[PDB]
Amino acid sequence: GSQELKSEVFSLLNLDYPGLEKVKALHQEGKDEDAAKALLDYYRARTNVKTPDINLKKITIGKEEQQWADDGLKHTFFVHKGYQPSYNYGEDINWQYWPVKDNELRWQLHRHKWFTPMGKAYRVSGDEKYAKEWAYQYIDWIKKNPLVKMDKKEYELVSDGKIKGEVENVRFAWRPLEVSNRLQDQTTQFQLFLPSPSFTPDFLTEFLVNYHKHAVHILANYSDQGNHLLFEAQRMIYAGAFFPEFKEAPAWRKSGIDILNREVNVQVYNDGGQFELDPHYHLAAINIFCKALGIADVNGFRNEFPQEYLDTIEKMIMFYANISFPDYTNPCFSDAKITEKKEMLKNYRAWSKLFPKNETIKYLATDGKEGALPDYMSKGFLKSGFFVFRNSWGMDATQMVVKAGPKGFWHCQPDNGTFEMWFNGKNLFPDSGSYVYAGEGEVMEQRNWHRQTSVHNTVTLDNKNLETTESVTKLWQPEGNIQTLVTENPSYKNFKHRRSVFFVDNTYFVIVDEVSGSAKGSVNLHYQMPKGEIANSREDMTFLTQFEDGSNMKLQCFGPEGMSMKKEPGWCSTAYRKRYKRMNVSFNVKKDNENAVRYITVIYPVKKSADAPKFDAKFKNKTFDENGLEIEVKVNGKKQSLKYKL
Ligand SMILES: [Mg+2]
Repeated sequence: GSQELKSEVFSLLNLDYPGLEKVKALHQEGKDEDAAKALLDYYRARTNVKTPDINLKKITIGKEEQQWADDGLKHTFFVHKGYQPSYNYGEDINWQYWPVKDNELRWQLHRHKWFTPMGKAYRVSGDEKYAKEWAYQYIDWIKKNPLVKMDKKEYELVSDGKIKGEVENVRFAWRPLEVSNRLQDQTTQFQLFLPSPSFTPDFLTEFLVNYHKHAVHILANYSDQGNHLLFEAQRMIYAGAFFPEFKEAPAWRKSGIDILNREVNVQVYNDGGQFELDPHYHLAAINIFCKALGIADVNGFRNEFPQEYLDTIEKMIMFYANISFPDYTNPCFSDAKITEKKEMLKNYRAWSKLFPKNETIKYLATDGKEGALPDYMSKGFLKSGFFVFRNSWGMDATQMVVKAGPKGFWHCQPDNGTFEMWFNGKNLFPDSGSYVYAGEGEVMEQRNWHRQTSVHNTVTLDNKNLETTESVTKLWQPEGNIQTLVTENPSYKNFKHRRSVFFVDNTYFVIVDEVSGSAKGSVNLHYQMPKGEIANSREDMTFLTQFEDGSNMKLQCFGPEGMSMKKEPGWCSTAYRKRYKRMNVSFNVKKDNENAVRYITVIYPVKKSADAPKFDAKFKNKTFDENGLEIEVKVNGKKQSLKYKL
């Protein structure tokens, strides 16, 4: 009962918009209150606008949100999981209540994390108490947290009371992060509370004036890049698409679009991969861009996005699908945890709705029933630095994903050349994982330990982390019987590590690791074994799988004279704070001169371990050559020569 008729709303509206003819007529007659009521009728009869954040047909609420709404009725407001139980902000709500001088505690109060739970409780229970108290608290927040603009010369000439508590409050109640969050969440609040008798026409005027204020404030205080900027632009598309009746709604959309389309070209390589080289942030970026494309798509603003934006998103999805395993799992490179098949099924459902004409993602969403598969098998991503060998897409495939690209950031680990192998149902070479964030600290030694190069499947010098992560793709052959990847990295000073990976007969792999340069030290070819019972053999340098028949493997390393094996303890992390022990084997060679140190490791996946072949392998050239390589292996006696020219 505190809301007013904010007549200025009619200057914010495009009254020539289809459906507001009665609003325009009544406004031109001076009957602004009847025009407000007519506007409410318009929104209550409008059906061509929606959001993917909520489905009014099936509105549910959990016990957590239920407690948040019921507490919110008592003016007990949930703001922060670190501040439990939630504070009570008084009957006369003091939005400046600050018992612990923590700016997060005060910032996150203006999130209104309990507003939408009150809407959900209102719809599921039908109890008007939630709507009455929500409308009251909404008007209350408007009247107690104004958006004022003053400078030092103006601020010094202030009264002597709540004027400077409000000016000081602007930095807490109107930080662009919470302003954008409210821009998105208040569309949900709008859908939830609109049919209520508390949603009066003049409350609608207050609502639209306040929302417009948020939009124009974000438009003048865009963030300093980071995902804060992506979310701000996305939510400006939310504001422009859910309330297209505003005169500035197109400008709010274009802006957001113009920002997002500008940043996808900054952080996504042309081959599809996102520039963090982390599967988790690739997926998260896909969802951030797809959420904006989504709320613009359902309301008929899909074509306001440039075509290159759509095709870039498509390339990102195809990237994640290519680096993923047939069980929909992702490799644990960088700081990525494992995503299982259910969540990815949901993702492919949404993106499949956004890209209907794309047959491959239509297949991955349908889980096989409908759609089609790509016309290729092994796929290369030479700009991102990810290379996928595969002989199948189904649950019987042999797949290897090799990570060897340019420098990343503080999420990319020094693991250039490492890989993950997935065979017939199980990942046989899992990454060491991330285990903990950053995140300091306890927890710090574990972080730096998992970030080590010596805990991956690559080459180290003195078991030290790589001084340079700048892989160069020398060769990529994805088709035919002999598929091969040649990549090299200047890992240390006077240290050129070249790795060649050969997918042979769509069955087995041969990894040739040639280290050249003037650097002298202990060269360590590391391999991170899976967890379980594994047959050691230090005399012939062999490891043979003793697992349940389904995913077995036999690996043998052929090195120079004097090569030694070291079975060290190591770890594998699949989930946050979750981890298990496995064996970290290192094939070490003392490089005391300038001659190259060369290895030929054969990896043969097999169902029954007793069927694992014995092998032979030898180099053909005298030493390391820059422009070519010839080796020869033997499978149970049958010869097979590998060679290429650069
Ligand atoms: Mg790792």
